[PDB]
Amino acid sequence: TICPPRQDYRYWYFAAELTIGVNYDINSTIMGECHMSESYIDRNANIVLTGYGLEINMTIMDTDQRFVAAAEGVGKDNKLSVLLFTTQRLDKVHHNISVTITCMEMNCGTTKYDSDLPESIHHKSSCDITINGSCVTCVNLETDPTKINPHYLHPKDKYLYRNSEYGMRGSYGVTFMDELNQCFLDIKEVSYDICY
Amino acid sequence: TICPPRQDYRYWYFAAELTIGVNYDINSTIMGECHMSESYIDRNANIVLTGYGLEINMTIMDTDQRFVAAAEGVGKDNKLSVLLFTTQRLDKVHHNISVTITCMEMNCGTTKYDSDLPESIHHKSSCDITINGSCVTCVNLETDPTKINPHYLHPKDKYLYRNSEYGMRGSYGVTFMDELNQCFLDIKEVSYDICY
Amino acid sequence: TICPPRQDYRYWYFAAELTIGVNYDINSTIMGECHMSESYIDRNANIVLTGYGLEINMTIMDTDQRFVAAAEGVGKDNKLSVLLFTTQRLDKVHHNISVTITCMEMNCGTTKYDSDLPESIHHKSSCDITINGSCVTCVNLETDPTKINPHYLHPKDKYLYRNSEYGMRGSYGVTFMDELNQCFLDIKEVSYDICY
Amino acid sequence: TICPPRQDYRYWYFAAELTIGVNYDINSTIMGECHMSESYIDRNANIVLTGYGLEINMTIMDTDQRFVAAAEGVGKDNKLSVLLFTTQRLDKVHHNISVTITCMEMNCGTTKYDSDLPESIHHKSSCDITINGSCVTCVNLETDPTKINPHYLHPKDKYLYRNSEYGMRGSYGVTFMDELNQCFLDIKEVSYDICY
Amino acid sequence: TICPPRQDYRYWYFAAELTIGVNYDINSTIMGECHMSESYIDRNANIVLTGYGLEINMTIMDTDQRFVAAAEGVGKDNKLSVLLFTTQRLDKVHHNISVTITCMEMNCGTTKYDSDLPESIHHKSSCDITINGSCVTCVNLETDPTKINPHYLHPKDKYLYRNSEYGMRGSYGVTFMDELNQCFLDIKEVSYDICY
Amino acid sequence: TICPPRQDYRYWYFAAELTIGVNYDINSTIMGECHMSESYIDRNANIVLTGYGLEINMTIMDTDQRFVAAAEGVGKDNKLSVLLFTTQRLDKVHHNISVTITCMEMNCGTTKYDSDLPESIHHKSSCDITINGSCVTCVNLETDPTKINPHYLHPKDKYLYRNSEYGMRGSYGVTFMDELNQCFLDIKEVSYDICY
Amino acid sequence: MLKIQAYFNETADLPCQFANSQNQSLSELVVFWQDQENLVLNEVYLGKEKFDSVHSKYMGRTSFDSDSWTLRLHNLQIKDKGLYQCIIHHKKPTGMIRIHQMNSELSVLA
Amino acid sequence: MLKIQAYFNETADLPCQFANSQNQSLSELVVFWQDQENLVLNEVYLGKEKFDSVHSKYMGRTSFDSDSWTLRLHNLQIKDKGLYQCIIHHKKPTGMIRIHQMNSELSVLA
Amino acid sequence: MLKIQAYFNETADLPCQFANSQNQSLSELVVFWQDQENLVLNEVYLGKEKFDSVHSKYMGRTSFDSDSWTLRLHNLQIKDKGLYQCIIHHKKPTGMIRIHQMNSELSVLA
Amino acid sequence: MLKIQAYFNETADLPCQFANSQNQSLSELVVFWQDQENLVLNEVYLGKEKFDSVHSKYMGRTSFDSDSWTLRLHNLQIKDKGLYQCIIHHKKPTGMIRIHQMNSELSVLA
Amino acid sequence: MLKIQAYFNETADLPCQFANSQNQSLSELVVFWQDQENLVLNEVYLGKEKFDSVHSKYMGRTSFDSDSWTLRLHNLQIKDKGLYQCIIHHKKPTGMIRIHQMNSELSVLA
Amino acid sequence: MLKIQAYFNETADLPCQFANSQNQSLSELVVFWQDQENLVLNEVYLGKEKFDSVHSKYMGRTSFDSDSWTLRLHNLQIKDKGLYQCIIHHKKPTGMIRIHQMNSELSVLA
Ligand SMILES: *[C@@H]1O[C@H](CO)[C@@H](O)[C@H](O)[C@H]1NC(C)=O
Ligand SMILES: *[C@@H]1O[C@H](CO)[C@@H](O)[C@H](O)[C@H]1NC(C)=O
Ligand SMILES: *[C@@H]1O[C@H](CO)[C@@H](O)[C@H](O)[C@H]1NC(C)=O
Ligand SMILES: *[C@@H]1O[C@H](CO)[C@@H](O)[C@H](O)[C@H]1NC(C)=O
Ligand SMILES: *[C@@H]1O[C@H](CO)[C@@H](O)[C@H](O)[C@H]1NC(C)=O
Ligand SMILES: *[C@@H]1O[C@H](CO)[C@@H](O)[C@H](O)[C@H]1NC(C)=O
Ligand SMILES: *[C@@H]1O[C@H](CO)[C@@H](O)[C@H](O)[C@H]1NC(C)=O
Ligand SMILES: *[C@@H]1O[C@H](CO)[C@@H](O)[C@H](O)[C@H]1NC(C)=O
Repeated sequence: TICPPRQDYRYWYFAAELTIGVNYDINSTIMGECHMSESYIDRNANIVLTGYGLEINMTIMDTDQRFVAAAEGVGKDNKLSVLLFTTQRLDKVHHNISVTITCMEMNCGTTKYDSDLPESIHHKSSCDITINGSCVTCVNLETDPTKINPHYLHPKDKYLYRNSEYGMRGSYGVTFMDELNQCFLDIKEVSYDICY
Repeated sequence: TICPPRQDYRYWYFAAELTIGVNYDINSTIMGECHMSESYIDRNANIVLTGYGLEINMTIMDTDQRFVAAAEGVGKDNKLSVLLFTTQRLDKVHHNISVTITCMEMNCGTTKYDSDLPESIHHKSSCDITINGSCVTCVNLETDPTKINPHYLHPKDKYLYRNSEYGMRGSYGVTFMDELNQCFLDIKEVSYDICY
Repeated sequence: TICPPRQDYRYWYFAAELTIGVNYDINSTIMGECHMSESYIDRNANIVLTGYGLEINMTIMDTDQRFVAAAEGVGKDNKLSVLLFTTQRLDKVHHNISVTITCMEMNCGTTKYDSDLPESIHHKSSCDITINGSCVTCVNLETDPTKINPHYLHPKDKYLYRNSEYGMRGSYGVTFMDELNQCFLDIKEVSYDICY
Repeated sequence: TICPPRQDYRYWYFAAELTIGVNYDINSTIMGECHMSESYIDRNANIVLTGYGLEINMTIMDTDQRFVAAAEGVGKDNKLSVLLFTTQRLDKVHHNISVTITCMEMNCGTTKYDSDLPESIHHKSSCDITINGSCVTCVNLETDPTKINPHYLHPKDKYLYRNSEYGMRGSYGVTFMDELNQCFLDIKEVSYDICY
Repeated sequence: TICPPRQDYRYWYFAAELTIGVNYDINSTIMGECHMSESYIDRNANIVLTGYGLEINMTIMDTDQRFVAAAEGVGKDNKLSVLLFTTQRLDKVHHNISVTITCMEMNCGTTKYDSDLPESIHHKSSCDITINGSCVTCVNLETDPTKINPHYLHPKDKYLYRNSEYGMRGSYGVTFMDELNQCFLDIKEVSYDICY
Repeated sequence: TICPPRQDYRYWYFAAELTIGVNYDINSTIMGECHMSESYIDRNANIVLTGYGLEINMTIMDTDQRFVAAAEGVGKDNKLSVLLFTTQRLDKVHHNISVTITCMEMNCGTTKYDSDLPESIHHKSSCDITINGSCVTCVNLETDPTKINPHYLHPKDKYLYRNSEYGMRGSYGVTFMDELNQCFLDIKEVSYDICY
Repeated sequence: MLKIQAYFNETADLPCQFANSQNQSLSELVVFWQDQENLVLNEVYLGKEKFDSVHSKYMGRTSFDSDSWTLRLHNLQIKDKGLYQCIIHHKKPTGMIRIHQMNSELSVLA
Repeated sequence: MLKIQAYFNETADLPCQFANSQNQSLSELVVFWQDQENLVLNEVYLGKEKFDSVHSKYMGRTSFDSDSWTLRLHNLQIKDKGLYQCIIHHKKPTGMIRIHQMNSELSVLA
Repeated sequence: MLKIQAYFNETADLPCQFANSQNQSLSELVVFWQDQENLVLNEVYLGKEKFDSVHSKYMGRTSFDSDSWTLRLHNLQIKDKGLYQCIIHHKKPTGMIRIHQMNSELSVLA
Repeated sequence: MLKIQAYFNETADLPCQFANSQNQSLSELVVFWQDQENLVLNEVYLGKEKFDSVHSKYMGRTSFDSDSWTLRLHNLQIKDKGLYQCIIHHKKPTGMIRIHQMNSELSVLA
Repeated sequence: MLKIQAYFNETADLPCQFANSQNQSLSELVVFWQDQENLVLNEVYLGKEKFDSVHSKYMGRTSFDSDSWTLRLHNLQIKDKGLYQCIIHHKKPTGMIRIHQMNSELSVLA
Repeated sequence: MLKIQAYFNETADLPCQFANSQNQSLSELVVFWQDQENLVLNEVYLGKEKFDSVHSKYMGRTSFDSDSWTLRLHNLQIKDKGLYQCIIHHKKPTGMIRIHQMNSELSVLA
C-alpha cells in the first residue's frame, strides 16, 4: 500500500476527467494526434499532453499516483475532453491540482488568467488554472468521476476502476461566455482514441 | 494574439496569390515539381520556392505571419499561378512586400527590372519587384484575396480561411506586352498540386 | 552423476509446483507475459520470474539442480500456478527453500511477512517465505509433485519426468483467509504457456 | 540571355548530330550501353561518351552551351549515330569543334589521324578530328541539324528545339573508303536509347 | 598420392562407423541436432561432434586422412549410430584410434573408463576409449566398413567409396550389460541426417 | 592494332581449347563449378582456373592477348574439356605455352611430369607441361582451333571469332595410357557452362 | 447526499445550503438549478430573476427565496422525479468561476 | 465600394476617382474599363481613344470625358448588371505598372 | 502410507498421528479432514467443533476424539472408498501455516 | 539557297560555285551530285569522268563542264523535281575530306 | 576368411582358431557363435555352458569342445547355409571387452 | 595441305613426310593412321606391325613401307573419301608424347 509500482506500463487504471471549450474549429478525432509525457520523480505527479491545438499540463501535489494513461476526444461545438487514468488510490486527502493550458496553434498569446478555483462542492481542494492564449471558453475538471469511464468497455487488456464514493468527487469550473455549465456529455460521437 | 505558434506544420491556412506570365513553354502540372523553403527568424516573413523554370523569393516586412504552405499550377498561355497560405492575421496594417523572380531555365540572365509598384487601390502599400532574366511577361500579385482559395475544398486535414473584407485587399501589377490585364482566372484546368 | 551438465537449454525436465492466491483481478493467460531468469554459480539454485502482477524469487540451497524451465497459468478465483522444471535429481536430502513474493503492480508495499514454514509432512525441510505487498491470500508449495506435470503431454521436443516415491514430496502452506486449502487444481481451463 | 542556368538536369534540349562508320560488327542497340560525362567549367563545353566500342570526346570552344543529354544508336552496315542536345543557343558565331574518337575494343591502337576539316559549306568553322585506332571508316558531323531530331517525339517530359535557319547548319566529313557520303539516315530501325 | 588436398569441402567420401548404446531416452532424429568440428594440423586427424546427449571426440594417429563429413542417427532401444567419411586412403597400416565419449546431458559425471581395446580380429591395432559419465551401455566401432555406407544412395552431389578388402576391417567392442553384441543394424528407421 | 583494350569485360572473343583425361570419376557438369582468374600485367598472358578436381594454369609468352573468358565441360570416360577465349590476334608468330595441371582433390601429390611437347606439326612452338598429382591420363591442347567453338551459338551478347587458316593451328599431346588419341569430341552431351 | 420525498402531487422544495463563508452578496452572484436533462429551471442574475432560457413546462411553477436560498417547485408529476443541481457562479470582471454545487434527487408517490 | 443604381433603361455612369497625386497627364497613361467577363469597354491610349478590342455590343454606347474621368454608358439593359473595373496603367519605356483600380457594381430595375 | 481395510459395512477410523514435538494445545490449532473431491468432513476450531461446511451426507457420521486424534466415521458405503487428508493449521495473529498433513486411503469389501 | 526554275520540259542546270580559295586542280578532287534518294548522277574522279554507279535513267542525260563547274541535265520530267547536292572531296593519301557542299532544289512546270 | 564345404546332410564344424597369446583360461571368458540373423547358437559363460537365449531350432544340435575350441553342428539343412561368428568377450570386473572375432561361411549341396 | 586425287577404283597412297630431325629409329616410335570417324587403319609398334584394333573393312587392304613412310591402301570405294591423319608418338618410359601429325584428304571419281 505504501509504494507505487513505478513500472513501464500498467494494466490497472483509474479515472479523472476534464473538458476544454475552445473557440477555434476542430472537426473530429484524428486517431493518433495526441502525444503525452508523464513524471513523478518530484513526489508530485505531472502529465503534459499536447493535442489538437493546445498543450495541457496537470500537476497533483502530494499524490502517491503517477498518470498511467490518457485519452482525448472532440465533441460538438468544439469541445475537447481529456480523460486521465492514474495508477491507484491509497488515501483520501483531496489532493490539490495545478492546470496550465497553452494555445500552440491559431490563437497563441501571453498569460490571460492566473486565478485559483475554490471548488466548494466540499471546499477542501483548490485548483490553480493558468491559461496562455485566447483559445479557451469553458474549463471543467471532475476529479474522481463517478460516470462510466470505460469507453468501448474495455480496451484489449487494460483493467479500469472508478470511484463509487460521492464524498471524493470534486468539480472545478471556469467559464468566460454566458452560462456554459455542463460543457458537454460523455456518451456521444466522441471517438476517444488512446492518447499516445 | 501576440505570438505566432512557431510550429512544424500547420493545420490552419490563409491566403495570398500571384501569377507570372512567362514566355517559354510549360505544358501542364507535374505533381511534385515545386520545392519551397520558409523563414521567419528575422521578424520578416520570407518564402523562396523553386518551380518549373523560375525561383520566386517573397518577403513581408513587419508581418506576424510565417508562410505555412504554398501551391503552384500552370494554365493556358504559359501562366504560373502560386498560392501562399500563411498562419493567421493578427492586425490590419497593409504590410509591404518584396518579390524577386529569377529565371533558372531557358532564359537565364542578369537584372532587367528593379522598380517598385505603387498599388494605389488604397495607396498604402508598396511592393518592390526585381526580375532576373527574360522569362517574364506578366506579373500580378493579389494580397488578401477574396475569391475561392479552397481548391478541391478542402485538402484532407487542413483548414483554410480567407479575408472577406474588401478594404484589406491589394493588387500589384506589371506588364511588358500589350494590355495583359487579368492574366488568367483561378477555376480552370489548373491542377494545383501542393507545393512541397 | 556428480556433475550437472551446465548447458544452454535442456530437453530433460523435472517437477516442482506452487500456487499463489492473490486478491486483485487476473482474467486469463496472455501467452508471453512471464519472463524468467536462472542462476546456479553460487552452488545454490535460484530462479526469479516476473509474471502477471508479482515477481517470485525461489532459491534451493545445496541443490545440484539448475532451474531449466517454468510455466505460469491463471485459474479461477484469481489464482496463479507456477510449475518449475529442473535438470535432474542426483540425491535425496530434502533441500531447503527460500521464496520471496514481491507485488510489482496494484498492491505494492513493504515487507509484511518473514516467518518460516515447517512442513511437518516429513519434518525435514523448512521454507522461508518473505512477502512484500498485500497482493497475496494463499501460498502453497509442492516439492516433488506426484500429479500430472505434463501439460499438453508433451511439448514438441522436451522430455519430462516426475517423482513417484511418496517419501520425497513436500507440502508448504500459508493462508491469511479462512480455510483455503487446495487453492486450485491442475487440470482446468489453465492454459499453461511456457515461461520465457 | 547572358547566363546559362548551370543546373542539374534540363527539360529543354537542342540538337547536333554525328555518325561514325566502323568496320567491326555491331548488331543492335543494348538499351543502357552508353555512359556520358559533361563539363563546362573551362568556358568550353566538353562531352565524353563511352559507348558500344569507342569513346567520343567532343569539345566546343566559346560555346555558352553545356551538353544536356545525348543518345546513341546502331543502324545498317555497322554505323553508330550519336545525337547531342545542349541547353540553348544565345548567339550565331559558328563555333569551332574538336572531336576525338578512341577505339577501346577490338581495334585499339595509336593515333592515325590528326588533320582538320575545313567545312567550306560556309567556310567559317574548323573541326579537328583525332582518331586513335583503326575502328573507323566514315565520320560525318552535322552542327545545327534541320532534320527531325525528335525521336519517338517526344520523350516523356523533355522539350526539344531545333534550328530552322539554313545559314547556321554545318557539315564536316571524312571518309577512308570509297564514296561513303550520307553514311546513313535517321528514320530506320535505329532504336535510339537515351545515353546515360 | 603423398598429399591430401586440404580443401574447404569435399565431394569425395569414405567410411568408418560406430554405435553407442545409451541408457536414457532418445525418441527420433531431429534433422539438424548434430554439430561437428574437424582438425588435421597436428598430423593426427581429429573429429569432435556434439549430438543428442553426448560429445564424441575421435583421433586417428598417423592417418593421412581428414574427416570430411559425418552423419548421425537414432534407432531402437536408444542407440546412436555415427558414420564418418574421410578424404581417401593412401596406405594400409591399421591406424590406431582414440575415442572419448562425454555425457553432456542427463548423466554427467567424471571419468568411469580408461582402458584400451585390443581388437584381435587381426590383432594389429589398439583403440583407447575414455568415457565420462554413466550414459553409455554399448560401444562398437567398425573401421573400414564393408556394409552399405551409402544412405539414400546417394547424396545430391557427393561421391562415396568403401573398402572391399576383408583384411583391412577392424572391430572394437565394449559392453557393460549382458550379451549386447550387434548393438543394432544399419538399414532401419534410422533417418541419418547429415551431421552439420 | 598495337594495343589491346585492357577493359573489364569483352564482347569480342576468340578460341583455343584443350582436354584433360583424368582417372577419377566425374558425372556431369555442375553449372557454376569453375572459377577463373586472368592476368596480363607481366606482358605474358596468364589464366588460372580451378574446376571440378584440378587447377589449370596456362601462360602464353609474348602474346599481345589477354584471356577474356573460358568454359569447362565433362564428357564420356571422365574427360574435362576447357575452351579459352582471348581478346584478338594481331600477329602470326606461334606463341609458346606453359601449362601446369595440379590435382587438388582425390589424387593430390608432388610433381610427376616436367617435360616439354615439341608439336612438330609445324615444329615452331613448344609447350612445357608440368603435372602435380596422378589425376591425369590424357592431355591434348589445340591452339587456334578450326572447329565450331560457338556453343549454343551464340551466347546472349558476346561475339565469337575463330581462325580459318590451317597454317596457324597447333596440336600438343601427351598420353600415359595406350593409344588415347582424340580423347573426345566437341559436340556431345558436353553442356559447356560459362566458366566464372 | 440530500434525499427529499413528497406525497403524491405534493409540493417540492430544493435547498442547497450555501455556507457563504465569504459573506458575499446576491448582487455579484448567479444561481442555476438544472435537472438531469440539462434543462434550466431558474436563474437569479446578480439579484434579479431572469426567464431567458427556462423550458415552457418549467415556467411559472418556480419561486425563489432570498434568505432561505431554496427554490419551491409546484405541480409535481409522476415523471418529474430526478436530480437537480445548485450551481453558484461568481461574476468577476475576468470570468465566472464556480463556487458552489449541490445535488438533490427527488421522487414522488409510486 | 461604389454602388450605382439607375432607373429602368436609364443612363449609366462609371467613374473611378483617380486621385492623381503626381499630377500626371493623359499622354502617358492608359485607361481600361472591363466587365466581369473580361470583355473590354473602352481604352484611352496616351490621349486618344482606341477601338481595337471592344466587343460589338459595346461599340458606340461608350463615351469618355476628360475632366470628369467618367465613362458614360448608354442603352442599359436587364442583362448588363455586373461589375466594372477602372484599370489605369503608366506606360514607362520599360513596362506598364498598374497605378490605380476602382470597382463599381451596377444593377437595373427589377 | 497408511492403508486401512474394513469389513463390509464396517466402521472406519482415520488417524493421522500428529507428533506434536512442540507440545502445543488444541486451543491454538485447527484440524480438517477432506476427501478426494475437496469436500470437508469435520473441523475443530481452537478446541470447539464446527459444522459450518460439512456436506449433508457427511453430517453426524463423524466424531472427533481428543487424546487419540482419530476421527471415527460410521455407516460406510461401497462408494465411500477414497483418500482422506489430515490438514493441521496453526492460527497465529498474522496467518495460518500448515504444520502437519497425513494421507490415508480406505476401501471396503468388494 | 539556290532556287532554279525551268519551263516545261526545259533544260536544267545545277551549279554549286566552288570558290576554290586554295586554287586547287581537278586532278586532286572528286565531285558528286546526288538527289534526295541518295542516287548518284555523275562523278569526276581526279579529272576523268566515271559512270560506275549512275542509275540507268540518269545515264547520258548528264554533262559536266570544266570552267563553269555546272552539271547540265537534259530531258526534265514532272517527277524529277527535288533536291540535289554538290559534294566535293579532296583525295589525300590518307583519306578524303569534304571541302565543299551546296544544296539546290529544282521544280518543273506545274 | 574360412570357407567350409560339407556334403549333403553332412556334419558341420566351426572353429575360429583363438591364438590366446595371454594364456588365458575359460573361467574368465565368454564365447558366442551367432548366424547372419543374430540368433545365438551356444554360449560358454566362464566355463559352463548356458542355454538361456538359444533359438529352439538350434537346441541340442550344438556341441562344444575344450581343446579344439570348435563347435560341432549336426543335422545340416539346405537352408542352413550362412555366416557364423566366433565372438570372445573378457569378463573384467568393470566391463566386457571383445578380444577376438572370426567369420566362417558354410554352404551345403545344391 | 595434301590433296590426293585417284581415278575410279584407283590405288590410294597416304604419305605424311616425317622430317625426323633427330634421326630417330622405328624401334622407339609408334604410328597411327586414322580416318574422320576415329577408326584405326594401321599401327607400327616399335618396328612391328600390329592389327589389334583395325576395323574389319580396313583389314588386309593396308600395307606399310619402311623407307618411304607411306601407307598403301587398295580397293578404293565411292564412300571411302575422307580425311586421314598421320599421328607419330614417341614411347618414352614415362609416357608417349605426340611428335608429328599430318592431314590428308582423299576423294574418288564422282
Ligand atoms: C508544467 O507546470 C509546472 C508547474 O505547474 C512547470 O514547472 C513545468 O515546467 C510545466 N511543464 C512544461 C513542459 O513547461
Ligand atoms: C477482464 O474481466 C472483466 C470481468 O471479468 C471484464 O470486465 C474485462 O473487460 C476483462 N478484461 C480483459 C482485458 O480481459
Ligand atoms: C472540417 O469541417 C469543415 C466544415 O465543418 C469542412 O469545410 C472541412 O473540409 C473539414 N475539414 C476536415 C479536415 O475535416
Ligand atoms: C518421446 O517419446 C515418449 C514415449 O516414447 C513420448 O511420451 C514423448 O511425448 C516423446 N517426446 C518427443 C519430443 O518426441
Ligand atoms: C509538351 O507540349 C508539346 C505541344 O504542346 C508537345 O509536342 C510535347 O510532346 C509536350 N511534352 C510534354 C512532356 O508534355
Ligand atoms: C554419380 O554417378 C554414379 C554412377 O554413375 C552414381 O552412383 C552417383 O549417385 C552419381 N552422383 C551424382 C552426384 O551424380
Ligand atoms: C602459374 O604459373 C606461373 C608460372 O608458369 C607461376 O608463376 C604462378 O605462380 C602460377 N599460378 C599460381 C596460382 O600458382
Ligand atoms: C550478332 O549477329 C550475328 C550475325 O548477324 C549473330 O551470329 C550473333 O549471334 C549475334 N549476336 C548477338 C549478341 O546479337
